[PDB]
Amino acid sequence: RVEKAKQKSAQQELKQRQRAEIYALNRVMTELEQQQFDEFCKQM
Amino acid sequence: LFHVNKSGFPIDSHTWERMWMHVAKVHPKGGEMVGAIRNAAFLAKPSIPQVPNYRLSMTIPDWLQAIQNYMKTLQYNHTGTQFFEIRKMRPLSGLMETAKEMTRESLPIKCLEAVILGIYLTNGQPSIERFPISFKTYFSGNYFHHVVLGIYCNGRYGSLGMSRRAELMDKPLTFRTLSDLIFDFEDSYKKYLHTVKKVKIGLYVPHEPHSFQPIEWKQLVLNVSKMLRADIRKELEKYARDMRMK
Ligand SMILES: *[C@@H](C(=O)N[C@@H](Cc1ccc(O)cc1)C(=O)O)[C@@H](O)C(=O)OCC
Repeated sequence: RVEKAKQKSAQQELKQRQRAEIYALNRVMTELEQQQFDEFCKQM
Repeated sequence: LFHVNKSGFPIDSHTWERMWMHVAKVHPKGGEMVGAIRNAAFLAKPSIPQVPNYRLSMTIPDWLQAIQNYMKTLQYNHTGTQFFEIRKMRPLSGLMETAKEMTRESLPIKCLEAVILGIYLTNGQPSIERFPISFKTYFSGNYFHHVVLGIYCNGRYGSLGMSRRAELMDKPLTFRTLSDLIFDFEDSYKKYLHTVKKVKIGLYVPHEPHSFQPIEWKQLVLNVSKMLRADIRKELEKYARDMRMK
């Protein structure tokens, strides 16, 4: 109903927070791999 | 090396803590990078991509593009922890349950996960034939294994997949022969300064919902280090002809 949509469960909130952390981490690790790739392309 | 989540979901504490311990080592900024994420008061919630749904106004190439776009939006997984365990000799029906879990969790994936997800999302179109294509390559002192999902339909070859490199995954359904597809991958690898060591072609993957046979990954294996391109072509074309005769 109205009330249930206002506030997710602790479990739902944790799952969403972990997914946000996974994507924040994937962004920085993708950038790091892209930098190392970009660097190597110029060093050849 | 990379870790695999062998705890399923919810991810257990050991697997979660190990994920962060690993990236603190790999990333130059170490614990500073990790703390900036783990201790953030607020993190942006990534949009959840909709699972592709076929519509009558799609051609087969359109549908393959929708599927590939979904996998691209999940993103290639550079976290160092593969989130979905794929035992590639498991019965297909069990791998399809894992593909369903990928669509529910909506997390980054790597190449093998993308093959399984690509099978799942094309099971509803029996005119699309799917078969794994594997490469062992050498780059900068180390060896790398990679798999993509080969596609055959109406006299053309293409592929679906995921890779950290843009040219090692999806290929349009415009290759007139299997060899032309394989050599496009080889030329892509060579532009990335990889050397191809082995090519493996699997069997067509059944579409039926509860198939209990494993995927066959290496019906044809080519060790290409001392093979001429003309001889690689002859073997691939003989094998492709056998695929199409059933
Ligand atoms: C298979 C996979 O993701 N393969 C990698 C292969 C690769 C390509 C290019 C470079 O430079 C390095 C490695 C990919 O396509 O990104 C996947 O399931 C896996 O985990 O393999 C580990 C290499």
